[PDB]
Amino acid sequence: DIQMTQTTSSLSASLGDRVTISCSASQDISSYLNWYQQKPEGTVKLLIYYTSSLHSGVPSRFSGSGSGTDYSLTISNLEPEDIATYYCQQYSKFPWTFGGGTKLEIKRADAAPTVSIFPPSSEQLTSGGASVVCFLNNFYPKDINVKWKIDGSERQNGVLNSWTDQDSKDSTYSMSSTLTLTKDEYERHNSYTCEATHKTSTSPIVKSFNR
Amino acid sequence: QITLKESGPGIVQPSQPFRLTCTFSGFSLSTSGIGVTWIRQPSGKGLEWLATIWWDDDNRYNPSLKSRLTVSKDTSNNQAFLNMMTVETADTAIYYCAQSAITSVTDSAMDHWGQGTSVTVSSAKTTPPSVYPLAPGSAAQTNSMVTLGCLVKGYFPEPVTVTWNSGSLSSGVHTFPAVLQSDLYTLSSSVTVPSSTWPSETVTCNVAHPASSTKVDKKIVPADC
Amino acid sequence: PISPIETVPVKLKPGMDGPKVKQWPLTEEKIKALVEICTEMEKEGKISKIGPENPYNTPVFAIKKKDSTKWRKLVDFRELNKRTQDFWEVQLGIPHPAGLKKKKSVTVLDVGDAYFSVPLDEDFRKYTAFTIPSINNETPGIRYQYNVLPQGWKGSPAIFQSSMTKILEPFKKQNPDIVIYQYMDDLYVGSDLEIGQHRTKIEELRQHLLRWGLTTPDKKHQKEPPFLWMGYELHPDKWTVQPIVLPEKDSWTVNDICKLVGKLNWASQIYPGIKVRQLSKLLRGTKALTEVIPLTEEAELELAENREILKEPVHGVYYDPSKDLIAEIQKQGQGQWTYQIYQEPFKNLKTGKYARMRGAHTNDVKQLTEAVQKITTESIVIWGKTPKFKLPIQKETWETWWTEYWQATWIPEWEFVNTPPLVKLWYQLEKEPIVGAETFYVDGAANRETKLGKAGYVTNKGRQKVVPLTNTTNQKTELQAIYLALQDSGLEVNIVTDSQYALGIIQAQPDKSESELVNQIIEQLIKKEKVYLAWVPAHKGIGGNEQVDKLVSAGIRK
Amino acid sequence: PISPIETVPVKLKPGMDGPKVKQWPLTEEKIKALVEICTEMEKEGKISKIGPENPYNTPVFAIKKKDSTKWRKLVDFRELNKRTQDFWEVQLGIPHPAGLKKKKSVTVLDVGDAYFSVPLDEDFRKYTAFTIPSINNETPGIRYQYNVLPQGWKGSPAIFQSSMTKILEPFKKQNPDIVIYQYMDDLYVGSDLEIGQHRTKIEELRQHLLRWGLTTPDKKHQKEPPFLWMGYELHPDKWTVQPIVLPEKDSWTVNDIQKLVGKLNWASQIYPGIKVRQLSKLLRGTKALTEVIPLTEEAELELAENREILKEPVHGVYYDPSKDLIAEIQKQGQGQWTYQIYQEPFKNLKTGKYARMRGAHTNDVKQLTEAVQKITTESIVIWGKTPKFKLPIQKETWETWWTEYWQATWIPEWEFVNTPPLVKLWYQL
DNA sequence: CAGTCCCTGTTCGGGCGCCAT
DNA sequence: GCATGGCGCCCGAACAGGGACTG
Ligand SMILES: [Mg+2]
Ligand SMILES: [Mg+2]
Repeated sequence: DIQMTQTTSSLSASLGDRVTISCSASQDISSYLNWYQQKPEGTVKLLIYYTSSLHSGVPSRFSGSGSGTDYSLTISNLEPEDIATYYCQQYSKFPWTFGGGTKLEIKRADAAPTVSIFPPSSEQLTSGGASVVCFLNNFYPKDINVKWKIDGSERQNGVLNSWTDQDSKDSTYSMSSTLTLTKDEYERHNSYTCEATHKTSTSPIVKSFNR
Repeated sequence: QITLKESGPGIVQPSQPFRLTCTFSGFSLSTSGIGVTWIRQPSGKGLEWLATIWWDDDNRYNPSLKSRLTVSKDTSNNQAFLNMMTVETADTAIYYCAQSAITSVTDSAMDHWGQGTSVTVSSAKTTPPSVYPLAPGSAAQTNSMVTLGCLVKGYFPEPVTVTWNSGSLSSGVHTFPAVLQSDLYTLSSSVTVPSSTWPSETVTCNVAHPASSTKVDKKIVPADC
Repeated sequence: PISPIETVPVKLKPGMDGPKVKQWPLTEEKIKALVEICTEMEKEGKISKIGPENPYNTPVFAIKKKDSTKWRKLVDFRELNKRTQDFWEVQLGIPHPAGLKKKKSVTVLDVGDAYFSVPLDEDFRKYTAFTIPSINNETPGIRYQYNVLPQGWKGSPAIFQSSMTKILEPFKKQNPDIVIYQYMDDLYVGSDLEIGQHRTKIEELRQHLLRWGLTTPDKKHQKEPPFLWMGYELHPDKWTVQPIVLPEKDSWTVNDICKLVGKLNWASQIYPGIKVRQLSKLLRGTKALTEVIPLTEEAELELAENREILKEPVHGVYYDPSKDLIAEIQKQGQGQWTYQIYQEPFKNLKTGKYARMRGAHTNDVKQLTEAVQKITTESIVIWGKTPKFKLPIQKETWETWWTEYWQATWIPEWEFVNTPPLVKLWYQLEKEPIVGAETFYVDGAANRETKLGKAGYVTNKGRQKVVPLTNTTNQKTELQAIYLALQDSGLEVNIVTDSQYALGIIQAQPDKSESELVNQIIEQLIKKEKVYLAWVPAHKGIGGNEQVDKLVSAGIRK
Repeated sequence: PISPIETVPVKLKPGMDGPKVKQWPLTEEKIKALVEICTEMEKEGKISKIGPENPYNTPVFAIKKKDSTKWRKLVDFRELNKRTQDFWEVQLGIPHPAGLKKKKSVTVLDVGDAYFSVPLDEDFRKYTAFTIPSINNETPGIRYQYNVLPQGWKGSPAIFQSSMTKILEPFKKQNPDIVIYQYMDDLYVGSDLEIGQHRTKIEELRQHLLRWGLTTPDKKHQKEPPFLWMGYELHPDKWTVQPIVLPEKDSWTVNDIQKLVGKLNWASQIYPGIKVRQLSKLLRGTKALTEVIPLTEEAELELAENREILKEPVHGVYYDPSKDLIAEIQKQGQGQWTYQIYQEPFKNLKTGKYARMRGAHTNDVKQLTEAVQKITTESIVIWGKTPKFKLPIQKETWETWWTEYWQATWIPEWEFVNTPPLVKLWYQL
């Protein structure tokens, strides 16, 4: 119950760069901090143990630092394998604790959400159910914001969402969003709207339709 | 040469026990410094510590769960286990067992990890997904690229294998992580092609769901009215 | 009666034999006197009439207690004691009220005939033989031997003590929550029980000793504070040292002082700061034991202040477990030091004084160090715990001390009390040679066979000085040289010696000594603003030296 | 009445009587302990209560070993140990393992109880008597004496050495590599296996013993941070003799010359090939100290030459097992300490510098004691004998707390000295 | 070096105070 | 012809050991 904190949640840099992450404890954990690298796949590897020491077979561009309550991981100069989540574990007193991780991403020229909205496929309706898909694709950065307006009036119930990890090639994010209503409720209205508020247009991008 | 492998039941019924088995090679649970630790990681969240079983058997538990957790070993077979009692939905996560070793007077670290096991808590009964196509209409096709969708709704349990045109089509495709809808999984995939190809050339959604021994396709026929 | 307790085996100092010392003749007045007492004793079992084959005897006369005019047997066990094996004495140290905890109910007891109640080893009695002569040159006197513990005998104390320990042994295991402070045969009993259940124990104990021969006469205090124990008066909430009335005689003689300097000590344990270093030096020198002596005003000041304190009544408190201990040191006249050990505000558990100047050339951290050390040990003895200190000397001062010194040191947890006179070294050597001063190369020498020799120096600027001295040796001269240079020099200087002796002495940062030379050599240091001393192996060739050497070697032998 | 075995006779050195040493104050925390562990030893009757009649004594105190968090009674049998001695050096000396020093990992086992199973010589028991303080002197002392071989008395290991050599005959034949030495209450076991294997093998000896009734302490290993228990084993390799050196100044003020003259001069006594004349010349007349003298090529010729002589072993050094050992310790500075072990003046057998225990709490007393113990342990492994210590401290202070930080079954012989910074040679840099 | 001296630290004895027998 | 044992204190003496000079 020695709380370990990594302030910076999701940090995005670029190949070549040099970055540093923050791991602040709750007490003078006397350099009893370890660093972990979880790659997007899911495997977890050991980088640094004892605030600064390097685990065998770990790139030199890796450095640890910290004292008492403030510690930091510093990747010399980014490569394509360094771009993944990072964890710091405190082993100065059970229960052991890790940070909240720091996602290390790749900065890419901002692009806007290629919205796309859809009609509840016949069969879906054939069975009494109506969903309304709406894909937001390859936008940048992640922080986007959807809104479901039915005949103007916003809707709360039935809304779902799903984000994707940063695509490793075009460095962008995408995002399914689904409105699940009953057939009678679908067949009780004509207008359905998807609204995408991204950090690109002072005006929300929209696309819609009518049954 | 060191390695660890989590074994598990993958899916457990709410308020029943489950038992993870960490099989390793490359060190014994006898050599003084050694010990195995069990880390947990809920879907999308961060690493959580569970317990560490040492060679002297001075095992230490996560306070928040000691009442349910229980660690042990079978040093002769090189296995280390973890039993959890009365599991709730929240216990769904990926479990790692790592080789922790106290090297010197100042160093103790979980040097090697496994890959984890996916333990999910849900009383959901195995059920195949019903697929629905996504063809744009009411604001229909022009010269550029059109985005085609495919919906996989109400299945259990994960995972699903979704492909387009049986692998043929694969450059502008997006399959999103599922979501739990009434203890049932739902998810979609969006494939994008230049109009010059669709509808002119067929486009199909390949959905497979191991658990139910089902495989299904859905043709993306364009909107009618 | 007498005890069923097993007898302790006492032998005679290896290779010797019993005492065969002649009894001197006495008056019929005294003889028939003694015959009374012995007959009484013999009937009481304390003694028995011996046979003729016993060759031993130790003198035994009698005296009159003017008040009563009654008489009492006085046996002179001087010789036995010289031939009686030696025991490993058990009384380890006397108790103290500052080490007692407030107990609900309390009682104090005493045994009657304590010594006369413990059996004397069967096989040793023959040696405690003594005769009580017949009025005239008639038939031999009446022979007797001791059966109980003979008072005035070497063993007696230690043997009754163990015996008393074994007799309480069981009873204590049965009532582990009662404190039984046993001193010889003086039993202080205390416990947190109800005056009833207490009496039921107290009794239960008296009947346990009675069963053992220990008579617990009606000279036991019950619900009677002030309890008169070990020279003190225990009050429920506090304790008082039984009134101390110091001899205030008109013309003081050497011996009369000891009866005052001492009594003063006795009070140092409760009365704050009782400087005695004063009237003490009086007894100094080699004085007779009835020789009269003039009360120096220096000594008058001591007596004055002291007599003052002893006027205002004071009390001490009991020890409270939880509330850890505190010891506070005070700096006093030269050599003297005071301390009050407490736990809460201004309530003293106990107080005292320390003034032993350890070593020829000392200073003032050292003394305080020693003060603290001695205070600790003294607490370990009374509370079995080290106390927390409040010392007049700031962290700064100390910190520098131990780090600079070459001898290991330490002090336990302590804060700085702001209450002068404060303690802080007065001077301070230099780590590096300073530029803005002449480097004075010193030295001195002497011829044992003459008591004479010279001492002086040679500066880098050709300067020179060589004073000759009489009645001094090499270590005097070499320490002499250093003196000059510390006059015949600015406020900054480099001095060079070859005497680790004089060098050592100095580095230690002395700040007081016995000899004036090194008191003045100190004075020069506190005066100057910068000094630095270096060392070189005389008779090695090192330049700066040879000069001064030859200059002071005008008398190298014969 | 523990063993049918026949008691072996012992008679202190002629014209010398037994120990009559007084009992020093003990702090509750210790008395309490010292009581419980004496009460129980009395029942099993290894000890017996006794009164004044016994004219001898020795003091006792107890140390809560950090090693095992279990209090251990300690009797200061140094006098008695001294008094009695045709016994353990001449008569039943216990040989030394030439190569124990040679191992890379050695552990110490406290095989003390192994002794509580041999009857102590009838007559010789009056000597081991001791006493127990009582807080505030509430009651007289509580005396007792030994009936079985006593702990920390040079005689025990000598007497028990027979059964000990037997108990180990197997373990040694099945494990020829491991080396085992016994010094009083301890067993020095050193191996060349990986630390992980050693630990095991040691943990396995703790068995072979147990099968014989010899139970050894339970050293704990904590899983929280300072893995102190990681230092349990000794490694006679980071054991490196520390020679003296002469610093390097770009330019040398007068001062600098002299200092370096003395050192070089002192060292001359150790290594006889140190010349100074052709170097001290540069200091011929009474000159200011702060003067940047330049190094003659005639001088510098030997400055760096003399240093070449300080980088190697001493002149025909030898160790005579027939003489005593002496060790000197000089508080060097900021936690650092240095020492020298010798039998003959200026002909040391070793030099080195105990660096520091990070938890030295900035306590020179604590650090000092620890240096002692440390140095002591070394002497035992290396030569198999405890050295007499010339302790850089004031008796009265050292006597006030050496116990508090003491963590060993034995106690070495020491004395005090106030001998200031002789030259800086016993090197600081 | 062997024989001696100086100086410093420590131990011990002696008287007193206090306690008790 | 006055006790014994214990602790404390204060003083001076004999004692022990290290270092220094001398024939
Ligand atoms: Mg009384
Ligand atoms: Mg000289």
